[PDB]
Amino acid sequence: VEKVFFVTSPIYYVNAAPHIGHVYSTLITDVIGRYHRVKGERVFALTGTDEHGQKVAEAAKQKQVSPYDFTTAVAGEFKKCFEQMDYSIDYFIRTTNEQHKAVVKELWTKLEQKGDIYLGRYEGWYSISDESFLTPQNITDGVDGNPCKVSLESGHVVTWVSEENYMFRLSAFRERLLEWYHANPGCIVPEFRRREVIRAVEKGLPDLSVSRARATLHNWAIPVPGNPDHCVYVWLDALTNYLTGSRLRVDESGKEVSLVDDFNELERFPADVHVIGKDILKFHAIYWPAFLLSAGLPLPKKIVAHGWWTKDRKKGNVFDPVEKAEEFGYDALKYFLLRESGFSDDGDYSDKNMIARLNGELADTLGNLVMRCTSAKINVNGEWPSPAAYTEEDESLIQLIKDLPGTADHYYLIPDIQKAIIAVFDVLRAINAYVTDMAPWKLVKTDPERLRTVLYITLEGVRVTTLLLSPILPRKSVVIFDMLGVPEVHRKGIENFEFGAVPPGTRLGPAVEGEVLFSKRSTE
Ligand code: MET
Repeated sequence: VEKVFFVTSPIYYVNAAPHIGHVYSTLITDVIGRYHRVKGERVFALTGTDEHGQKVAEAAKQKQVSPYDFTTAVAGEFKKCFEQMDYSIDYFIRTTNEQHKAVVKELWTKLEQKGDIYLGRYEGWYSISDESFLTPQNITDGVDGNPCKVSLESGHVVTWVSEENYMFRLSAFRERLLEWYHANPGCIVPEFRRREVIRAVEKGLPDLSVSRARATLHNWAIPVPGNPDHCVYVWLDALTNYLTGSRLRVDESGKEVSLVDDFNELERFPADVHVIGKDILKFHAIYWPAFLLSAGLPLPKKIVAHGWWTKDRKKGNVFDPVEKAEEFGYDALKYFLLRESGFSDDGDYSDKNMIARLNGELADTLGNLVMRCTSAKINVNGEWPSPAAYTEEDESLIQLIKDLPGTADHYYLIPDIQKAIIAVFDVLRAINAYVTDMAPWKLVKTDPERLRTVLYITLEGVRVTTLLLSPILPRKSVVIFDMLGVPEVHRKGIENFEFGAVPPGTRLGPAVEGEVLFSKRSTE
């Protein structure tokens, strides 16, 4: 059924400035979003900041500033960061928003009315930096430089907690979560993280503390309805951002104008894809579903958990994203982060490797190809020629180009953006090979009729590969299409995934004396 494609990033704690990693998480959200928009679908990509809680309040206290002023200042830093990265996110949500607060209270009330929240105690370990309850099996010894306990997850300092808290009956949802994981084998990606979650829930689930004593949080939280002494767990608050996002009417400015009663009215909920980091799996794959199940809400379709940490600066080389983007280009940096990093994440992010892939792939494979097929030397009429008869070699390359969109489509749907990039560049490599074999520079004179067929296939290969690379290189793809002189209408739509969609006779865009699409960086 047609609904709005809803893709989300996590909302980041605002205890410290934005850094790489927030950027990576949001980039993944932005690319998935962008790709569905080139497919012609309706999209709503969501991002933002997690502003309540003990972690954030104690960061604000440690800088001698009011939480109100602090959450706002850092929230601003994130927005500026994401503006300057040239994303295309539809809305930036803050948990301090008053409509957000309303949704949390509605969601809470439903959980309670369902008979799934009881007054209890939590006596156990807690990681303030992760806002995470941990069992004794998940802690160990470590340093402050004093002897203390630390979380096995993150290595952050853990503390004992003994509070009367409101408890959520998570243990009641073990069997339904297990049905869900199995009946929908694609709900968690990558597959090995799906197996991790299933093992965790198979071992058993305790109930979860969903409130905290107000003293503990420095009164920087959403109050529990019907009990001002308590505050809603920062994570239940935080996870509710997705439901709140799905219910906000937003204007062209990006300001929210209205909170609708029923999520169905905007056709966004539930999320089609939640992009998260490996460090926040349990909240999304265990807790969030259980809350949704309790309240009677539809579950998300997919949670993709990438190989990075969502939130530790220390981690993995020192790497400012805006500084790099000015050093290497924004599109190029995004390409590199997406190409280099898989799910297990064994990535080499050195300037050596960054230069290798820029020079090698972007310049020599893609850049090269675009200049060859638009050169006054080769393309003397500066147009899309009409092709003659196709040789078997021609047809071998045409087939690859024809098959590319189906293959790239599947990868983006996984989603595995790395694999989709590899698939497109595999075709780009083939096109270069074809072009070397055919030596069109010689054909201009030898055989003009042959050059037409070869030039046409090259142009159409370059077009289609660029369409599929457009969620990754949004600014450069526009330049490419301008050089090829592709009409705007043909720059999106599944219709334009088809080989031959730009007709012969189309005129190439005008050249400039100085322009180069990707400039090779100093050899070091
Ligand atoms: C609902 S996603 C919340 C993520 C968490 N606040 C973090 O920054 O890691």
